[PDB]
Amino acid sequence: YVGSKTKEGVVHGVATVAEKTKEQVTNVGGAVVTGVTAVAQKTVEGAGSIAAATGF
Amino acid sequence: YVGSKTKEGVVHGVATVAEKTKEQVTNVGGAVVTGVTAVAQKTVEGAGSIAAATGF
Amino acid sequence: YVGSKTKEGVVHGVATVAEKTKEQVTNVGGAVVTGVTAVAQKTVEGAGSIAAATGF
Amino acid sequence: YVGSKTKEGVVHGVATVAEKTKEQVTNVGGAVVTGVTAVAQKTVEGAGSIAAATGF
Amino acid sequence: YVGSKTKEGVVHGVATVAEKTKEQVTNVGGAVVTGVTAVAQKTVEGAGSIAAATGF
Amino acid sequence: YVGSKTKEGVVHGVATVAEKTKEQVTNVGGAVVTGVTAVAQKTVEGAGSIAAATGF
Amino acid sequence: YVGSKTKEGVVHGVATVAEKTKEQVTNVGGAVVTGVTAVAQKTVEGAGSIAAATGF
Amino acid sequence: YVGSKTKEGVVHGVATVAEKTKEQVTNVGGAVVTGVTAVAQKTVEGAGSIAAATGF
Amino acid sequence: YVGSKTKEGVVHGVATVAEKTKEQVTNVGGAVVTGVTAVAQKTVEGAGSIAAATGF
Amino acid sequence: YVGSKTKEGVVHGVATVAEKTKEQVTNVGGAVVTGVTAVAQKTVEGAGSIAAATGF
Repeated sequence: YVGSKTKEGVVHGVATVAEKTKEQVTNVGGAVVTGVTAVAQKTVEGAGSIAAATGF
Repeated sequence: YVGSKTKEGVVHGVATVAEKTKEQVTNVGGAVVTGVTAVAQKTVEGAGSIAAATGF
Repeated sequence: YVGSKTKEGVVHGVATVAEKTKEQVTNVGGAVVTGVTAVAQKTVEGAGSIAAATGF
Repeated sequence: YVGSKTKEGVVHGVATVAEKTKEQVTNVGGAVVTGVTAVAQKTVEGAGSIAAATGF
Repeated sequence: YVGSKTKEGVVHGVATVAEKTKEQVTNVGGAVVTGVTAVAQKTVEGAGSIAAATGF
Repeated sequence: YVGSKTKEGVVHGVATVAEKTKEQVTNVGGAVVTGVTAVAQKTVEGAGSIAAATGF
Repeated sequence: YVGSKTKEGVVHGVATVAEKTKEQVTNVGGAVVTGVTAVAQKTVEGAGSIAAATGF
Repeated sequence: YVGSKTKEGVVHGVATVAEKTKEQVTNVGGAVVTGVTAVAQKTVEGAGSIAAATGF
Repeated sequence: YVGSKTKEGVVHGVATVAEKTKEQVTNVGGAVVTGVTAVAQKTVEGAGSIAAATGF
Repeated sequence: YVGSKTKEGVVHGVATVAEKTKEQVTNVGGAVVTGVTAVAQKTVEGAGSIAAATGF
């Protein structure tokens, strides 16, 4: 048995309610990331980024 | 048994309710990412990005 | 047994309700990504991107 | 047994309701991606992109 | 047994209801992708893109 | 204007997916009702029943 | 204006996904009601029953 | 203006996902009601019952 | 203006995910009600019951 | 203005996730009510009961 029955990068059983009035975004020459939910990633090699923002 | 029965990059059982009035976005010369939900990725090699924004 | 019975990059059992009035987007010289839901990817080699925006 | 019975890049059991009044998009010299749902991809080699937007 | 009984790039059991009044798109010199649903792809070699928009 | 422009007993915009393996029913001396979907009724006078089961 | 523009007994915008393996029912001398979905009724006079079961 | 523009007994914007393995029911001399979803009723006069079970 | 623009007995914007293995019911000489969701009723006169069970 | 713009017996914006293994019910000569969710009722006259169980 090697690397077996493992759970990795798993999201389960999440319930979300959002109520908003007049949500707004306004970006000039910029990076904006908003609202990421319930995201799971596994990367055997290399670099993994969730919700990452870089300007210029 | 090698690498067997593993669960990796899995999202399950997520319930979402969103109520909004007048949601708006406005981008000039910019990268905007919004609303990602329930996304799962696995990458054996290389780099995996979820909801990542770069300007210019 | 090698690499068998594994679940990878899988999304299941997601229920979403969205109510909006006057949703708007307005982009000049820009990349906008919005509303991604329930997306799963696996990449044996190379780089996999979900909901990723680059300007210029 | 090698690489057998595996589930990879699979999306199942997703129910979505969307109600909108006056949804709008307006793009000049720009890339906009909106509304991706229930999309699954596997790539043995090379790079796979879901909902990815590049300007210019 | 090699590469047998595997499920890859599969989407199943998705139910969608959309109600909209006055949906609009307006693009000048731009790429817009909207409304992709229930799409599955597998690529043994090369790069596979779902819902990807590039301007100019 | 009396009783005008009213909407009553109306069902609209419903999408259903059902997947089953080996569904079964077995009734002796009994009433069974199963699977009613998308049914609308209006009755000006008298009693209206949807999916109602009585034994003996 | 009397009783005008009213909405009564209306169901709209419902999306349902059901996955089952080996669903079963077994009734002796009994009333069973199962699976009612998306049903709307209005009754000006008298009694209206949805999904109601009586034995003997 | 009397009784106008009212909304009564209305269900809207509901999304449901159910996953089950081996669901079962077994009734002897009994009333069972199960699974009612998204049901709306209005009754000007008399008594209205949703999902109501009586034995004998 | 009398009784106008009122909202009564209305359910909206509800998202539900259920995962079960081996759900079971077993009733002898009894009334069982299970799983009611998203049900709305209005009754001008008389008595209205949702999910109500009486034995014998 | 009398009885106008009132909201009464209204349920909105509820998101629920349930995960269960081996849920069971077993009733002899009894009334059981289980799982009521998101139910709204208004009754101008008479008595309204939600999720109410009486034996014998």
